[PDB]
Amino acid sequence: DIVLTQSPATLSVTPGNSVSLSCRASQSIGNNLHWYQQKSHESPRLLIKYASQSISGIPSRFSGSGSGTDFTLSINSVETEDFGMYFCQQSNSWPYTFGGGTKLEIKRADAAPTVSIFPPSSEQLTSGGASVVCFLNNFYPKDINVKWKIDGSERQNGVLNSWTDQDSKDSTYSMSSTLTLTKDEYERHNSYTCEATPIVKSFNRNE
Amino acid sequence: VQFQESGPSLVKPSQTLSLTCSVTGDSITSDHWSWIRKFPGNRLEYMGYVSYSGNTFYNPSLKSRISITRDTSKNQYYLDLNSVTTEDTATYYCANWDGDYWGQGTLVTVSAAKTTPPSVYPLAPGSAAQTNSMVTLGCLVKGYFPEPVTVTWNSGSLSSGVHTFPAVLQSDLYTLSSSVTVPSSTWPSQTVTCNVAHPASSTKVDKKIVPRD
Ligand SMILES: [Cl-]
Ligand SMILES: [Cl-]
Ligand SMILES: [Cl-]
Ligand SMILES: [Cl-]
Ligand SMILES: [Cl-]
Ligand SMILES: [Cl-]
Ligand SMILES: [Cl-]
Repeated sequence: DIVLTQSPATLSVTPGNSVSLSCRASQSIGNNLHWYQQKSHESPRLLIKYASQSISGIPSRFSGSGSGTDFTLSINSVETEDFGMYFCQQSNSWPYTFGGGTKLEIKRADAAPTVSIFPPSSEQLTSGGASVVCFLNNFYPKDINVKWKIDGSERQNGVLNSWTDQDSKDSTYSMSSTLTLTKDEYERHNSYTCEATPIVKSFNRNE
Repeated sequence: VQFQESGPSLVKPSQTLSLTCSVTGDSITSDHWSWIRKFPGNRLEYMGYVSYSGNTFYNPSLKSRISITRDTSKNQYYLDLNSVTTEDTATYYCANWDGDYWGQGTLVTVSAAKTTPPSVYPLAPGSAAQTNSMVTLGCLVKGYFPEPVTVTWNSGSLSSGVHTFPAVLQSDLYTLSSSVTVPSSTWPSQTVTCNVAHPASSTKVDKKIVPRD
C-alpha cells in the first residue's frame, strides 16, 4: 500500500505570511494527489486535485505542485480561517491512502482568559456528585496553566481540562477545567479557587 | 450536493454495522460513491467505493468483512461491515470519489456496554460572583454512553458566544460542558436554556438556567 508522509506535523503561521506543506509518497503516484482542509468539527473540504488543479470556489491563495513522489501545498497570504488539519490523499493505486495530516495553527497576540467559576448545582449534589467547573474563555496561546486550590492548598487530583479548537475569527482558544469531587469531600471544605497563569476566581460553599 | 448518513451509533461486538447514505444533488449512476472512516487518533482510511455501474473496490485491511451495495431507484448506497470489533469504532463518512462532496461524519461505537442517557446540570453564576457587562452561563452534561451528545442553546437560536468542550471519558462514561456568554442586562430577563440531545438513548433534555437560591 502507498504510504504518504506529510511534514511538518504542526506549523504556526501569522496571517499574511506563506506556508508550504510537504507530502511524499513511498512510490510514484503520477499527479493523482488530492489535498483537503479539515477543521476538528466539520467534514474535509477538497482544495486541490491532480496535485495542482484548483477546485471551483477555492480561494486562489491555495496552490499545489508536484508529480511522481514529492508534492507541496502552498497557502500564500494565510487568513485566520485557514487553521485546521491539512491531509493529502493518493488516488493512483488501490487502496487510496491518506497522509497523517499537518495541523496549522494561526499565530496572534497573547490574550488573557476570561475566567468563570461555577459551584456544583443543587441537582448534582443530590446524586452524590460535586463537579466544580471553571471556564477560561478567549485566550492565547493554547498552553495555559490552570491551578485549583481548596481551602488554600494546591489540588491536582480529579482535575480534567478540555480545549476548543481555534476560533476562526480571533484565533483564540477556550478551555474547561473541571474538579470532580464526591458530595462528601465537597461539603468538608469551604473555599474553591481556579487560577490561570495570575487570573483568579474563587467561591465559598457557605455564602 | 448533500449526504444523509443513517444507521446505529452503537453496535455490539461480532454483529454487523449497517449504514445508509442518501444522496441529493447528484445521481448514484454517475461518479463513484465512497465510504471513509476516521479513527479517534485522526487517521483517515478509505474503506471502498461503488461505481456508477455497481462495480465495487474494498480496502484489503477489511479482509472481506465489507460489502457496499447501491439502489439507483432510491439514490442510496449502503455499507455492511461484518464481525465488528472495538477496532471498528470510528467516524464514518459517505463521500463522492474525489471527496469534493463529503457528508457530516457519523460516530459509530462498537461496545457491549449499555446506552446511558446524560444527566444535565445547569450552571448559573455563584450567588456572590463579580458582575460585568457580560455573564457566562453553563451546562454540565455527565454520565452518558456512547458519544456523541449535541448541545444547543435556546434550541440553536443562541449561537454566538457559545463554547462546547470536547467530551472526556471518566470510569467508562463521558462528560462535557458548554458555556454561553450573553449581555448582563438580558439575563435572567430573556431566558437561556441548554438543550442536550443523545441520539443513542433517543433522549433530549432541556434545562433552563435559573439564578441560584
Ligand atoms: Cl509566520
Ligand atoms: Cl473526592
Ligand atoms: Cl481556595
Ligand atoms: Cl437528487
Ligand atoms: Cl471486540
Ligand atoms: Cl460527545
Ligand atoms: Cl429552548
